Amino acid sequence: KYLVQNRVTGEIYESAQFLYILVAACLFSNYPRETRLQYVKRFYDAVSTFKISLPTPIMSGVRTPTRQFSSCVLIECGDSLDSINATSSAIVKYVSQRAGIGINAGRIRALGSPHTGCIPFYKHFQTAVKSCSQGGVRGGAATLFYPMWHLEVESLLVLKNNRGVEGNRVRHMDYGVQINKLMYTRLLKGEDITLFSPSDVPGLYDAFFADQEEFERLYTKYEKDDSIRKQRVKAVELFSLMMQERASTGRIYIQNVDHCNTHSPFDPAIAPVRQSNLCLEIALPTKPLNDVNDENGEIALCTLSAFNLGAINNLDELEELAILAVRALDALLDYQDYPIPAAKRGAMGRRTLGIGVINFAYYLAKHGKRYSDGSANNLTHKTFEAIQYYLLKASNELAKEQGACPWFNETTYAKGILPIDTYKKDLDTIANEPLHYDWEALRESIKTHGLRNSTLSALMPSETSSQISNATNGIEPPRGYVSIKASKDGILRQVVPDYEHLHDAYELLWEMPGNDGYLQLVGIMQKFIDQSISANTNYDPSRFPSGKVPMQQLLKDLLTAYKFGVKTLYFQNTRDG
Amino acid sequence: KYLVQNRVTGEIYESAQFLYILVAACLFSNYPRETRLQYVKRFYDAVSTFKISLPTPIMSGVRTPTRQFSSCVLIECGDSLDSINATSSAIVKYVSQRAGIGINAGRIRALGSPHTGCIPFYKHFQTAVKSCSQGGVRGGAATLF
Amino acid sequence: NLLVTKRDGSTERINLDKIHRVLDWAAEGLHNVSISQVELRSHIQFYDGIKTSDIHETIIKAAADLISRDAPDYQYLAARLAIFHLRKKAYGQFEPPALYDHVVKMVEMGKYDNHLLEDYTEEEFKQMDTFIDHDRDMTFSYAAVKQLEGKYLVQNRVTGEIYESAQFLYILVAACLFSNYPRETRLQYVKRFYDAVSTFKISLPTPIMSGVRTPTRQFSSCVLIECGDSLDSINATSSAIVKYVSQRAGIGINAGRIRALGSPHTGCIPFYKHFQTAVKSCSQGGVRGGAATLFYPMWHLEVESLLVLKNNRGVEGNRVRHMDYGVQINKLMYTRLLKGEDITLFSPSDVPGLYDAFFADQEEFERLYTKYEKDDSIRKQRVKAVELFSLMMQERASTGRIYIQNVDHCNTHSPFDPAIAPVRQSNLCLEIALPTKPLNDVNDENGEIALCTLSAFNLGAINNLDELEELAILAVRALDALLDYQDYPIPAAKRGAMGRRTLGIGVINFAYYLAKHGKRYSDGSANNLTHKTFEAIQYYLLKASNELAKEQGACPWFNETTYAKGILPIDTYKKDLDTIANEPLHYDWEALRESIKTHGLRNSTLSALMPSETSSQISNATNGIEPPRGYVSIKASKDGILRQVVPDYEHLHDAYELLWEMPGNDGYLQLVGIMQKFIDQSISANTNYDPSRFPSGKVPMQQLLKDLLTAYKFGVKTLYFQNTRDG
Amino acid sequence: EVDTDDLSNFQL
Amino acid sequence: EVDTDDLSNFQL
Repeated sequence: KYLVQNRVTGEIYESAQFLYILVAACLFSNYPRETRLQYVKRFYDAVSTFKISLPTPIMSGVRTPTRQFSSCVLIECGDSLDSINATSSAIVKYVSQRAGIGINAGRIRALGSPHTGCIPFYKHFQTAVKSCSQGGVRGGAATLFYPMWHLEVESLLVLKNNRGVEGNRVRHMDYGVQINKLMYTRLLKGEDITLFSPSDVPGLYDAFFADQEEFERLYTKYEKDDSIRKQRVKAVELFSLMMQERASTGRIYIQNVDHCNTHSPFDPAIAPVRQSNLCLEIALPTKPLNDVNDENGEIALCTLSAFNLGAINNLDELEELAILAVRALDALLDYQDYPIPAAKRGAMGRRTLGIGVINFAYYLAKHGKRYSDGSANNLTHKTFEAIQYYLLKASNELAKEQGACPWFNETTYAKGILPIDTYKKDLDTIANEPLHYDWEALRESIKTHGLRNSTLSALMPSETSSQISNATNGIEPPRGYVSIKASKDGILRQVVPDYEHLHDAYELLWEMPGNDGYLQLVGIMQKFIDQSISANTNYDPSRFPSGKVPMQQLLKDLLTAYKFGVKTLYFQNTRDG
Repeated sequence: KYLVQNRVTGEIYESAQFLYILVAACLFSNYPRETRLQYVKRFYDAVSTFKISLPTPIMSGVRTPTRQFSSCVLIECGDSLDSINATSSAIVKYVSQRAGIGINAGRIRALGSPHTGCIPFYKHFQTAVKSCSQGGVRGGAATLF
Repeated sequence: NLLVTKRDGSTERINLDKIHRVLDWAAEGLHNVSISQVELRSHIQFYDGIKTSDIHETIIKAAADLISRDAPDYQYLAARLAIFHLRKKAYGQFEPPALYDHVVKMVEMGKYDNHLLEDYTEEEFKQMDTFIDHDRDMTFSYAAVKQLEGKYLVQNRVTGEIYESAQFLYILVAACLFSNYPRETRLQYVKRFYDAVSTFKISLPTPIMSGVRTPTRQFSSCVLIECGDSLDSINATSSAIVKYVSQRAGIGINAGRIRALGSPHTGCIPFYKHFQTAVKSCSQGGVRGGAATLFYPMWHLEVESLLVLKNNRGVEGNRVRHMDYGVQINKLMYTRLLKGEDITLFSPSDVPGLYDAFFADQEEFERLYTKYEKDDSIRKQRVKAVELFSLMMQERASTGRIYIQNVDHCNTHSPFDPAIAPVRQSNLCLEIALPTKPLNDVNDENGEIALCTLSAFNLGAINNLDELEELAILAVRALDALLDYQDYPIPAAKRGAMGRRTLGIGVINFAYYLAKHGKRYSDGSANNLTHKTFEAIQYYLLKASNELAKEQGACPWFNETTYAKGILPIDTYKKDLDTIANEPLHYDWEALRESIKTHGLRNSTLSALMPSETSSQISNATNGIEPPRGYVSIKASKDGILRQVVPDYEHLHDAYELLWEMPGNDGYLQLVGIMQKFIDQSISANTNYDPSRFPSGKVPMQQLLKDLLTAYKFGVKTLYFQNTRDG
Repeated sequence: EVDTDDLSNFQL
Repeated sequence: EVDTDDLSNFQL
């Protein structure tokens, strides 16, 4: 899936080194003559020696005649047939390029509103997502988002459930339940959650993302005001429903919408983050569309990359790696084309990057730490301070050189606010590494020249990127020491990096006593990460009485996640046997 | 399904003869003064005495503040995502008015053409046709060609 | 950083070193435990402002999770951490209060019965407090603590708070049972019993341990009721069952007298079904809790319907699935099987004197039986002895719970004159063998309901066999005292209790004992030691009861015992036993014999080998006479998985013969037969089968029947579960 | 299935 | 099944 080759005849035309050199040459094709081959040489080196990974479309496509390299988009749907249509149209265009879709659909008003409600439209978003797939079933995936308090929520949560009626189910997309502090507090205080159709509660939806204080006001008001259509549910019950569908399907996700906005690079009041992408690492602003070509929509896309933490000899290598990485991605932003104008605007407006890590477990193994015991909290803190700093620095001098992104002014960054100012406090109770770099020199430089990029860092999962470098997948610990795939060439086995010297140093996924250590590391990562992290929760049933995972536990980990400021929660894994 | 009535409270506001006279008065509201009430009288008569029938939307709607009276549309789909989308969008707008849909879809190229083919798109036309229905199953019908 | 919510609301800085100090204390003396391992495991779960109770159950559980056979002392680390928590939960500190002060508070709260304060003076308590060693709480294993905390310790069931700690339970159990003794001996007996129990030499049934010292007077765990062939009796039985399962007693119902379908009418099964709803009347959702074993003779006319009562595929009227069954069998029947002949089925009502003789006199049974078979005015039904046995054997096999009672062995080798007070049934788990009389009506003063007053010697806690003398004095006396202490819902119950003062004292930890004397179940290597051990038990027991009769008078109906006639266990045991052991008797059964004839026994029966589950977890002991299935045993709980490693696994792993490594059943059955020689009542004996040890994985009927036969040959009274491994 | 022929050999 | 009683102890 990387090397230029004839798909019919099957002949291969290039070899990996050309792929690398030519990827570099295209991305830097615009640079001044003075620096250009100097930047090309350097990037080629970073990639050929696995310091930096790049997404599959970029690796297979750049240097070929295509100008489409997109792997995931976010589209926000307004509460209108025009927008519903527009969204649907935009989805078709994108899954047709095999993009992964993130659809915010929570604004759509509930069944019975002055009418037939959400589900028939979701189903439509689904056929859209499936329009260029297989036999209409395989390929093209989407994650669709709604608030917890949406009036329809009990129907929505069971959308993936096996035993239902046909109209009851929309089984081939994942879901992201959006949650804020207030709701959790209702759960712990053992109280009620009120369900409202968005259309019936002015200003509530908006505030949900942008301003918790106001949410709390508008919320308590509308609950009281009994001219307004409502429905009350027991916070335990409601959470339990969500937790058990999450458990049984492994794919009902959680977005903490307060954490995505209080600890965001965006001023929530101007450019709120109100959804994620397919795998929950992307957190960026979106605007509904009037029509496929509405010049006032915003579609967010994910421009991705990653540092191989296992290939760096030490943390300061990340400076020139961060220059290379940020620059190459920024160049791609101009190189590629945009099927939809709303896509182009987000890209050009805020030049948003998502650079993350692969090989984290391997790195942890070789610094003799583990996931489960807390033994890594500090090294993690050190490592991600290093990433975020060097990233922001690289983007800063790019703004010096080429101008801040058009809408840099809607960032907290423009206001001198930094990741280190707005992270969740309880983090202090679990790590205590000092910051080693001069966030204040940087702070000032940012305020002065701005950032070329509105966001720089996101921790994505990798599957392909990391196999190519023989590396553990992003932040995940490996399930076992040898991993197997099928292929029509036989079984492909791959042994973990430096297994010989590190077998006892690894903490394989299933030997983690539980989820806390991991979640703490994710929270600590989050401190510096602009966007979000594809974080998992795992459970081995054979570790619990009578083999069943208790709801108490499921909920404690949900809570732990929130406590440490965790933005999203992706898959829940359940071992079997 | 003809007489103007409150759908919540359930009260009925008109009786059949007014429906008829007022249907006639609206449809002929534009005619020259000379012929107008002469045409109105005549049509009212044809309808009140069952010589001419009219479609349900027309009978329930004309004389009320609505301007949508459509009961069926035909849409031809070209062989492109732009058109596929357009068709789909037009279907949504129409089934939302409870129009019956006729979709020509034969131009869409086959599975394997230089790709995933017709059926995934048909399925999409279907959710479209079903977008404003019941529990996503009942109401709004289409025939695809 | 990090904060902590204190016991009520206050909030202090997390004291990391208090925690650590507690663990180091807990880990004191132990081996192969890592304190930091426990810390790393539990610390990572703490969150800013976490409850103090939660810091505790976290570290507790972290330790519990490390319990393994390679690190058995995690069961002690966890125990001690759990013990320390429960102290603070009941006392708001580790240091328990003085006894008197504790008991006083407890009566204020109405959790202890206030006759304790009535029967003892303030320094009578002052004194007992010096008997107490609160340090023994350290000897418990984690599983044991979870048992104590679950079902022994006085606690509020709603709120969940715990009010006592194990040592008080023990001292106060002792104080109540001996509350009546003369001033001279009383605190001397109390001290001694407390010691025997706190150091696990003697175990006691759960009701007794959880109840005695509280205001209740119900402590019964199992009853036997015999049903006559009348609606009055049927009703009475049913009524008595309700009253008893309502106290969570286990029921044993003899129901074989009820006449067959078609008798001059609708027959047994509809009535059984009724006994079942009775047994289930105070249970769960009508399904869970309250168990019964119902008994009938093999030759009962309805027997082919009866044997399949637990079978899955039947019709509704065909099945009574939620009780176990005991098929009653005697020599004659077996002989029919081996001689490949017929068994005749008769309705009891149609064959005068036959039913009676079945239990009391085999010779007469054989006469009345052969007669009635011939006499063909009498309604009968013939069946092939092989077929009939096979049916019984296969239902036993498939359900694991069709049991066998050898009614001849229960009467020729009984402490009761079969002609006066026959034994014609057992209890729920087949270790109890005592006389019963049908009832006219719930309050019929002429019924007899047998109950089980139980205890046990921990064979693993005795340093040698002669310790059993003073243990037997303690045990027999305490049980005898309870007989007077407790109350009786039904008068027929009271009569059996007061008439014959019947005890059932048995053993726990037998396999462990066998392991450490380097013997095994399967090879015969234990036959002699067993013989020696049970001669020691029976002798010391009878001796203890003998001098109690001297002191307080033989039981009212002592005269219906073979004991009164100078007949001893050693006179009437099954002979073939001579062919499998040859230990000489080491004690003077003749001195004893004479003493018994002279002063009698305080108790009509003294010994029965019960299963234990809870008693033995609390002492960390193998369960009664059973060999352990594996080295570590698991249970669920809503606190996680509770693991318990076998006693002295470190030094004994190769010495154990785990259940499934026994080549077959013979060795075990021989040991049970040898036990039976001295046991007054019966033994919950099992048969086990591992299918993966037979061709094509199926256990052959030949084998099932040979073991049945072996059991009988060695005079085995009852046969309880049949276990079948799976996979 | 059973053989009654060896069965009989048994001594009770 | 859930205990809301310890739940509440938690700090968000």
